[PDB]
Amino acid sequence: RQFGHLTRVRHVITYSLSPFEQRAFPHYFSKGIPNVLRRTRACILRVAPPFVVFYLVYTWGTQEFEKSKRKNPAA
Amino acid sequence: ADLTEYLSRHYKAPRMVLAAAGGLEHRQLLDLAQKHFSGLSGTYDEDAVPTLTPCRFTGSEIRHREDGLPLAHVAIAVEGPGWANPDNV
Repeated sequence: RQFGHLTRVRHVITYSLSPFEQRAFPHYFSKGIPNVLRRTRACILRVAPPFVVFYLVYTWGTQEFEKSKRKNPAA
Repeated sequence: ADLTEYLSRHYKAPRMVLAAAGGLEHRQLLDLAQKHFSGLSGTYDEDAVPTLTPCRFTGSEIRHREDGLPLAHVAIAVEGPGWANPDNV
C-alpha cells in the first residue's frame, strides 16, 4: 500500500494548529475525568455479569472443596 | 451608512500621498495640489483614530482536500521580519 492513491475526497477543510502554541494537557482534570467515567458507563453493564458470576462460582467451588473434603460423619 | 463611515474615517488628509513621476516640475504639481487638495480633511470623528496593532503569526496548517482538481497548490510560510530592519534586504 503506497500513500496517496487511497480514495477520492472533495468538499473537506481540515484545520489544525501547531504543537507548540497549544498546551500539553488542556483541562486534563476537568474534562478527562468525566470522559473516563462516561467510558466506564458504556461498558460495565456488559462486562461485569461474566466476572461476578465467575466470582460466585469460585467461592462456591472452594466452598464445596472444604465442606466435601471435611465430612463430619456420625460415629 | 457604513460606507460613509469608512469614507469618513479613512480618507483623511495627513496619511495619504499624492505623487507624480515623469516630465514635470515640482512647482506645477505643488500649485495644482494647492488649488485642489486645499479642502479635503484633517480631523477625525471625535478622535476615533485608527491605530496599528502588531499582530501574531500563528503557524498551523489548513488543508482543503478537494481531489477533483488537476494540480495541487502548496504555500509554506514563516515570520516576516518587518520593514526598517536590514534583515528585510
